[PDB]
Amino acid sequence: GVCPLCGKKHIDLRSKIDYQTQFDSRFGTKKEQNVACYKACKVILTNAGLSPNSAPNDNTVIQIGVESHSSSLTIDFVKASEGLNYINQQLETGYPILVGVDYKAGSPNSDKTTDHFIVIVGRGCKNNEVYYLFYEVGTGQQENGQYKGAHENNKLYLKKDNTLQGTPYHNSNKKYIVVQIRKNILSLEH
Amino acid sequence: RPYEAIWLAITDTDSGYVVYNYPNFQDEKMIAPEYVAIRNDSLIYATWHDYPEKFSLKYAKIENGNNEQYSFVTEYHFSFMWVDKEKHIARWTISDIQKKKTISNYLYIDSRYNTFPLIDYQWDE
Ligand SMILES: [Ca+2]
Repeated sequence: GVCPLCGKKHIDLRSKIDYQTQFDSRFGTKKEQNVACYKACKVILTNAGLSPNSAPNDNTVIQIGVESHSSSLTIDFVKASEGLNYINQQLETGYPILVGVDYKAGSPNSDKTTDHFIVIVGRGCKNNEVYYLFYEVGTGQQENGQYKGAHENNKLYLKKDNTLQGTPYHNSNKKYIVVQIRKNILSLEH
Repeated sequence: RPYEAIWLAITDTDSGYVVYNYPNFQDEKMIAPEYVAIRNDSLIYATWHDYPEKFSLKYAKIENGNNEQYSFVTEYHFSFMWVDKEKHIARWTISDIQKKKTISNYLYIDSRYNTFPLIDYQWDE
């Protein structure tokens, strides 16, 4: 039913959407796995019944991050709200969302801007504090018979300015902020 | 305890076997070969794509088979077997705990006897 505290249904699509790590020989050699984050996220989108043409890098993305200063110089707050709304309405339709993240902290190479993606697969709240579950393809670690990147502690928290920020379970140094929402394409003939 | 050593993963190349040295996916400044190291109560499982995992063996399930084969279950299933005991080369077959998918089954050299070159792996082909 609807939650008393946050007024929305809590959602957890994980039991219907198989996880995929990028560190998988299906993506090729180590050098190919090293750049396979987007490809593994796309496997997750097709595991959820979406078109393999989903999430193109084109002008349909919602671009939240833009290139002595304020902390919010590179965040378009209207786009942040749009991306949030699109995430809510896809999850309520039963679909995950592939999003691009930047590092507040814990970048593996601060000298570069290597693209990284995660897939949002759920939503809940603690005392009206909204959180979103995500799959982290950027880990091969396993625990309790499952991949760490499928664990429920992969959580983004909704901030007051409507940005999504959080930490993956396999690497407590990484602090993500969601900077780009990519679009789902349904499996339709026309 | 024949498995008790720092086992460095080797890779066969066109120019012979090497020990590749990887900048980690999580942190390019952390540069190390892949390895499995067993010293007393610890089993360290270190890959190129994640931080090393150092398991306490007091919580592991440890079995010995024939001919100096051994297995260890922590969050993964590790099976040790000699491949060329005189060259101090062994194989670690590493599987998920369900033993359904094999993760890797590299050859390894005991670091005390290693003569292969340590070659810094270059991600940007
Ligand atoms: Ca709620």
